[PDB]
Amino acid sequence: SRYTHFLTLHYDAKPQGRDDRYCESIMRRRGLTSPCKDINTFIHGNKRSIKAICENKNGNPHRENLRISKSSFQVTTCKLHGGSPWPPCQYRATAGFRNVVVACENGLPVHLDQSIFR
Repeated sequence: SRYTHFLTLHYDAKPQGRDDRYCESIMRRRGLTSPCKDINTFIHGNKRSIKAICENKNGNPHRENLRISKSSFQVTTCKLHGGSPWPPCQYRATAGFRNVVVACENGLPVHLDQSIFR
């Protein structure tokens, strides 16, 4: 549930064109439009590497109670443009490639630290 929800806001396997229109589309169908999110990042690629971040293989402790991946991930950060909190929600996209900071529960990712993408 909490895991399954992490995927909803933060996982997108095989995206097409990670541009502005990509954010506005997926932000809508992931239900982050009304009222919209200021900022939100999607990890791409194979699911199993993201879970693995809660094991010793692809993860380290991070700060007080977080975890940060060994490997890097393709990523798409979607940032709100236009101030107003309700749709239509405008987004600028920024693609990148780096490790991720997450929280874990029962060996499964249940939280993304957006601060690293701020």
